Amino acid sequence: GPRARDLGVPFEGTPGALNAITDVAGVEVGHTTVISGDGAMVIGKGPYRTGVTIIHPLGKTSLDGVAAGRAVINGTGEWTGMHLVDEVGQFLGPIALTGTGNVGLVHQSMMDWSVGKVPEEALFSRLLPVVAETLDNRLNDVFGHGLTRDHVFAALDGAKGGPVAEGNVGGGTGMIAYTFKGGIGTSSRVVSAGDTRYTVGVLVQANHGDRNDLRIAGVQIGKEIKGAWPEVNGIVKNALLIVIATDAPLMPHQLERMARRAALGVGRNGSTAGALSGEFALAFSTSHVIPLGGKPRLPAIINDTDSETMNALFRGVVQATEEALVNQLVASETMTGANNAKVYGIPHDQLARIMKARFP
Amino acid sequence: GPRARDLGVPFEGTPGALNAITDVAGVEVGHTTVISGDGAMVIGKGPYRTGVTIIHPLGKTSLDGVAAGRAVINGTGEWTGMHLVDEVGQFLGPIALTGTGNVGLVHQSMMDWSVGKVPEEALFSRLLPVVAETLDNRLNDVFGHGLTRDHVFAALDGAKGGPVAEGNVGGGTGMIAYTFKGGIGTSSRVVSAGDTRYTVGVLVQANHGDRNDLRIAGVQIGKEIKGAWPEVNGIVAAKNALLIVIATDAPLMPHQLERMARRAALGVGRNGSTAGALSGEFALAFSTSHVIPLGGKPRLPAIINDTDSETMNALFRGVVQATEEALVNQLVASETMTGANNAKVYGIPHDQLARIMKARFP
Amino acid sequence: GPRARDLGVPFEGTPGALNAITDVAGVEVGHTTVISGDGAMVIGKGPYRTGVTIIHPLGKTSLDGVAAGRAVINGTGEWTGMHLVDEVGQFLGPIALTGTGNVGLVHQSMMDWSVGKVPEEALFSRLLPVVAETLDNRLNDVFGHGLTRDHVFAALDGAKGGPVAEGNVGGGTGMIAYTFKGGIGTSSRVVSAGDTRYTVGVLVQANHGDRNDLRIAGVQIGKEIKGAWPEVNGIVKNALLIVIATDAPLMPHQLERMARRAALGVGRNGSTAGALSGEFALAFSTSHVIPLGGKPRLPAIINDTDSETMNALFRGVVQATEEALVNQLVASETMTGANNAKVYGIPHDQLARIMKARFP
Amino acid sequence: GPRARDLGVPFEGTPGALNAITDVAGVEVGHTTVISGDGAMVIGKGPYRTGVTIIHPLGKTSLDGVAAGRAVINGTGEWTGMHLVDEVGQFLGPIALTGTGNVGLVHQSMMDWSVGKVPEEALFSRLLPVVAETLDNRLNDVFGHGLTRDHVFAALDGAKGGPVAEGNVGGGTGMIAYTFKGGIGTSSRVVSAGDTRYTVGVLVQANHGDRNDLRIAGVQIGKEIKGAWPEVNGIVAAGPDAGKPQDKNALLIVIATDAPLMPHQLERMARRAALGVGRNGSTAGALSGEFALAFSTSHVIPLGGKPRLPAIINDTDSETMNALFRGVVQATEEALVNQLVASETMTGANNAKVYGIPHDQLARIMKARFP
Repeated sequence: GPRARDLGVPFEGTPGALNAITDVAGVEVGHTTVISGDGAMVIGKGPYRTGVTIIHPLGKTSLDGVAAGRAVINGTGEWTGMHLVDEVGQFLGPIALTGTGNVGLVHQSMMDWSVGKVPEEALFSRLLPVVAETLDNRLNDVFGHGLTRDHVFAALDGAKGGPVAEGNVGGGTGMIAYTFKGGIGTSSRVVSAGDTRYTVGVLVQANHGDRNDLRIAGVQIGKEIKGAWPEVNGIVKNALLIVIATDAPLMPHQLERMARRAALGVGRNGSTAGALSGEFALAFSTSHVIPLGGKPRLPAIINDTDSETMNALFRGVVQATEEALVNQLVASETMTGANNAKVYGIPHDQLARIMKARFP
Repeated sequence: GPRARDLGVPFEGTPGALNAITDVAGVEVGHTTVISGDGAMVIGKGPYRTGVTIIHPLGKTSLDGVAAGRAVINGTGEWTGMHLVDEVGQFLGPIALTGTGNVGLVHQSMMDWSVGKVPEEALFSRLLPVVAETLDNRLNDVFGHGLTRDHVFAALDGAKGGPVAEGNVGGGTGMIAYTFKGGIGTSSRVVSAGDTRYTVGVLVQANHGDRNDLRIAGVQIGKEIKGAWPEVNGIVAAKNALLIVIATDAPLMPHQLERMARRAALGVGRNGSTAGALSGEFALAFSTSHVIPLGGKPRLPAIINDTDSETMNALFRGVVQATEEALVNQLVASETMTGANNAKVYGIPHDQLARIMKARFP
Repeated sequence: GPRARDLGVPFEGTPGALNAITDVAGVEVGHTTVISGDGAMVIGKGPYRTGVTIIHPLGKTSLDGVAAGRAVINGTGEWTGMHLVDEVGQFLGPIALTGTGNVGLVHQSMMDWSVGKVPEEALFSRLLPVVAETLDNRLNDVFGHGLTRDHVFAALDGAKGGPVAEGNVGGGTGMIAYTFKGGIGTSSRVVSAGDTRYTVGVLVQANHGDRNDLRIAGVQIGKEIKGAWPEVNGIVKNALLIVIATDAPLMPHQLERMARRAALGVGRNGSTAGALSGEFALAFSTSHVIPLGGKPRLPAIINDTDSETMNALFRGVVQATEEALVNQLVASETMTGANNAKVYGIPHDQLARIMKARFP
Repeated sequence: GPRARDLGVPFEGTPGALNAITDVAGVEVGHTTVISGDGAMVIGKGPYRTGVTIIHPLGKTSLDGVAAGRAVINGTGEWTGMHLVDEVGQFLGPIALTGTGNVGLVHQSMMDWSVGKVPEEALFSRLLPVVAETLDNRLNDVFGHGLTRDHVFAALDGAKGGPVAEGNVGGGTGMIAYTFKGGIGTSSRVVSAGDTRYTVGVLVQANHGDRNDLRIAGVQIGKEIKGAWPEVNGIVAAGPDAGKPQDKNALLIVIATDAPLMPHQLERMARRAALGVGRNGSTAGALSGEFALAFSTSHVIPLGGKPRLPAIINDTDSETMNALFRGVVQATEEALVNQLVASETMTGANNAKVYGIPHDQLARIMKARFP
């Protein structure tokens, strides 16, 4: 299936080989996608359109922390482990992105997983799991306990590097973005900072925005698309989570700066951060790592005022965020869920047509 | 039993009638205390010394929000719902204080609790439960699922106004503070705010500090207390946190409540601790008069100027004093406990405490 | 003179009558523009291309505070009085926007201005002047004391409602934005919340961005424009200050939210916030006013979860910011300054031709 | 003159040799103290009781930045260069502490000083002077231009290592703390983490707090001290107006350490200052601008070069961090008391008189409490 560039959408910058967050070496991504039931929703009975996406910054067997920093665009949502990130500039264990109704279950499941996977002496370090959410309330039985501990273990255990599945998968399964089908998107940039190449990888769980605000490559596209409006039975709280990985050896305060750039990439695509739209970004470094109870490893150190290096990284965040958002839309297929609510994937043919008209 | 004042510990300011957070009208507190098993710990089998404490800002039947603001002393811990507080200056639903291992269970149970009670069209507002933790790792089987959904429902449904149980109860059950038994403490102040009085109520879940730093009424007391050192199976032995909840009936805006929360640190400072590297120390303040009807117009009965020192300083002083006293009240309320692996932590000795206070304050 | 709309640039939303920050009733703006000297720069002798811009939130005679909140995109710059805003949610007195070298002079001049102007009993309230800066280092003798107390007094006293002069004036005099001439820009939006209308006014002092990132109405325009690159002798640190005024009766924490929306408007126009780019936003309400030592006046109260109202206001900030930035570019004319550095105003004829091609 | 310890005030921890911020090697401190005029205040004519205190983190000739992080207890006040610190975790140039009325003058004067001392090609780095204030409004003609550029230059140029003058000097000259004479105080702690020793030095400009809240060594001492209330024209300030605690207070805390800390770790250091302040009883008034800035002298960033981080500390290394944190709390606590002891009775503008906390009484109280 084509991704955004393939359909003729131009973006600046050079992607990594996978054009995904896994272009940052050692990052692993796993999804569990829960799709079951059809028709009228009854709380506790589905239909279910939900899941969880796991990102292991250093791979699933790592006990070490990664340097990290975050930013908030609009904080009407949940992302656990963030007080820790703010305070000590690192987090341990994986990042879970899921649906709002699943947060508690995923949080406890991550602890349980640690008990069976992590040495008991290290369990102490597994007590502040990182779990974030967007709300799949149109397509999913949010309160209905559709996600199980086993689903979470499967995502934790199944995570891998290499190409990342996008669209209606994992935490993104039941999401809606720009009034089209929401979901998971990812992109990366390889940036040149003088004599060194660094990678910036971004994965988004997109559940935000309005059709009439959407811009793709600067084109206000909602009015240009014909049909594809959501339906109920056949008749015609937002959020966005942004995860940024880099192999640049950044300190925590520098990673906050990286996270703060995501908003500019979001800005490019037209949304204005709704009052109840939980829009968050978290950035981590895979080269600035903190062995559990050990000496932090900082291979090289970058000056914040080194604009050559920092600007290349910041530009990478903005570009990869912009593209990750479009990649999501293009990856996400039309879906009918709870109460026969139907949300369309942004139509490829119309998008390709629009890009040709605008960028011969 | 005696609280700190009853042992002759002096504090400044005028407490409310209950000297508890429930002196703020309409606030309800519930505990579920889970104490079971003895001897060697096996994960999933206890012993359990844990629980959950529930605070309903406007009572358990309220669907409305309260204006709120928070502060971090040291952020190595979890407190959910706080991004919401930072952003829109309010939170819906109860505050849950619990042990670290219980956070996810309590979070999901709070959502479940709303289901069937709250109108389906209002369920959306129940999706960001406020849950905070400290770690009961020495006395409790943290990962062992000792806390059940039913325990959480019981605290949510059982909460009430009036006197608040302190000590080894609810979320404070298995906690350790200043190397003595930790737990729940509470206090209040009625403050004279210019031409009006307001109540500031504070509840703490204390799992922080070192005996050698502890000051009570300014007295460095660790060295004055004889014995009472923690034991491992009856032999003297060779991650902390502190949660502070501030309620006030002052009609404060969210940014003003952040200021209130930031005062908690000064009260903590009076008692001598220095906020350890891994010590998750947080404060959350809410107003019970600045309320936000679900999907309606905020109700702000009166408005206060941040530069009104007469009014703000009285409230700020209230936070400091009530925090300071709530911490000492916790110590006094918490009794010696033996828990997992026969780990034993002593309640600060009342007889010794009284003797010291009498000696220092004739 | 033509503004961006007059050149055929499309924008969304409805501007107020003046399409300026002064569409918010009672707000006054004054500029002092200091242009003297030519040729080689010698510190203390010019040439000078600098100035100061004053914004009186409630007019120059007011001793009252306005509810306020700020946001930081990238904090490598100065903006005084902001600790006060963060703490008590208000500031007293005018906003001054100026060149980096003038901050201290402007700061003390604002205090001086209050002396005699303000009853001695109220002088306490004048001790935390709000002064912000961008760096006019290429066109101006920054350290050369080109701005005088008299210049500052003139701006304070000469400030007025009505049309706001844009371009190479006041604090924007010697600025450079997107590798074109920088300066002052302004725009406004009248926003609808049910039946209630509010105005959101924005004024920018723009000294940020690269030509190759610039996007006007989504068009990446730097590559489409021919010539107009900066020169020195005829041979071919940034910042952006955003001031947001609204007559919505917002509380301070809500105004922080408004300020955080500015970054999204900046994002639309393509920049990525350089490592040394001081990019800040300050938002204030002219209806939520705090009489000195009195009761705050809050005529109405808005629920943060009132999407209808808040989103209208948010959309307004984003739109007015986007347009203020383009208005700045269009209003700023080519200038030669210190060391014969020459910076071109973005070419009107080319911009119009490009906009006509893109938006028939 | 005696400092707090010499009056029998006990403190925990081990001070550096100087028990001052200059126990952190290379830190230099300079004061310019402006005291002139007596009697009725006329704006523009004095009397003046003001000044400026300069702290050069790496010495007056350094062009390099220090890693830094800040904390706000109550933000009703000014401290410039702090957006820079929050964003990039360092600041260049000196810290200046002064009276509120002098902020702009000092800010511009520091730039002017740079023009003199700094290579033209490095001037770009001197654009965000760090200037902080407390308000000397009871003893000083705040708006009256008492401070001159020459005063600032003298503090900048005169700054040095070694013993740091405390009390009514530099920025502290006209200040009032706990209803006694305010001013400059300093202390340090040498802390142990394994075989590693670090120094934490603290300097404060104190203009905060009320006598009724003051605790020294945990003793609530305001009621134990007899007399020494502030006076105006020869009588004790009393009545529904003149008899209430001062507002428009402030406290500036500067923390230096030679521990190689990253900026976010220095923010944590700065947040510890509040606990030290708390020990001494104050509750941060609504208009009390109370701020802390912490910097490292070992984690330095040469201008345009690579940051130098000679060692690295894990935030979760409780042994190391807790020693440093405890160091900040203790040094802050002691600096505040050292300030009170160093500041002598002063009469200033409008014949306002503020007493230094009485040494004889303090010593007697301490001797009774700690026999």
